[PDB]
Amino acid sequence: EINRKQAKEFYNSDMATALESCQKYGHALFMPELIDAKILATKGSSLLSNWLTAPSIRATGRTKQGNPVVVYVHVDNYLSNPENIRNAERINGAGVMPVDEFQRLLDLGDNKNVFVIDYDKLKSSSSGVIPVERALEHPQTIPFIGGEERAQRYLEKFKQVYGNNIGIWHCDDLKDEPLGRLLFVGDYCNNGLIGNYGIGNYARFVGVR
Ligand SMILES: [Mg+2]
Ligand SMILES: [Mg+2]
Repeated sequence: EINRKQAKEFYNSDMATALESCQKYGHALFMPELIDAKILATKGSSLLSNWLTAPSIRATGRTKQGNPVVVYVHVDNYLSNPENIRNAERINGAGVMPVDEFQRLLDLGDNKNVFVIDYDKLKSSSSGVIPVERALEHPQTIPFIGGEERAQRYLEKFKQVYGNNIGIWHCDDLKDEPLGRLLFVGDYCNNGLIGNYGIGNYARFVGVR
């Protein structure tokens, strides 16, 4: 398994330990490259049969003007540092982030590396399995995966590998603090785009050297 360079997978029941191993080796792929890597992979690959974790996050908080928003982050952030995964406060599984950090990510909102979307828009959307047909119009799909092209790309692969219904999952993380969760992409068992999973526990990263 090489992704142009040598690529090892990094599992642990302690997320911080897994990420730390991954970062000692090389660097962990964020969700866009994680997704692509799967698209490049052929039937039989552990990339297709194991669920996977990315240091990408889904964060919920307030803009300076105090509007609730959800942002999907595919760059280095507070929760892609293992020491923070260990030590930050957790509220229903989500890690607490500094207001400064959440606002720094808000300002990086292009629609390419960081996607900001409206809280009510996600909260009114489904959390669960839906036909691939309806996937792309779901508020999570495109920011989650990182681009409309890439998302339609993966949905293609998805129909071929996992089938005709996809899991798009999320929960309500609007609380008195900014809250982040690392993103998971499922397998045959755990199906789809998983953004309601708690931090600190099971994780499987992909590192490249
Ligand atoms: Mg632990
Ligand atoms: Mg805080």
